[PDB]
Amino acid sequence: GSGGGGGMLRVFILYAENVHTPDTDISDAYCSAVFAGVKKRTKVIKNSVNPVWNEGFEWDLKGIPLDQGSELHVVVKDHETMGRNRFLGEAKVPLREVLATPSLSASFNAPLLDTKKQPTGASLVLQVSYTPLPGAVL
Repeated sequence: GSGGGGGMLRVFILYAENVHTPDTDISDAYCSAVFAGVKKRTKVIKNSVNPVWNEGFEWDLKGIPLDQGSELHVVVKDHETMGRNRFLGEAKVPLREVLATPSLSASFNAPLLDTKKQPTGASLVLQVSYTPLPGAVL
């Protein structure tokens, strides 16, 4: 919905896979995440002492209220604001869970399986946390 807001969205991918197919060239699966249409990433201009290509993605819920029907999309496709359509198992995080818990923070496991590459030990762990700026009970 829409109305009041004021929040800081925090997402930590902790380093995913299936980002690039070639070793020299690249692939269209760049480490980037998108909440409601805003796909952003980190510049990581400093030395790569970090194995994480994602670093983490933050959004502001200043004018956009963190909803029950809002979804987090990571790498899968260019971007997706509204799901609704039953996905097979793509990395589409249900933000409702963060609001459901008084912790306002949750972890999820969403690895990039080609199709039938279901997790058998390796899984991507993305965390979602909704930090209210004014401390509103949305």
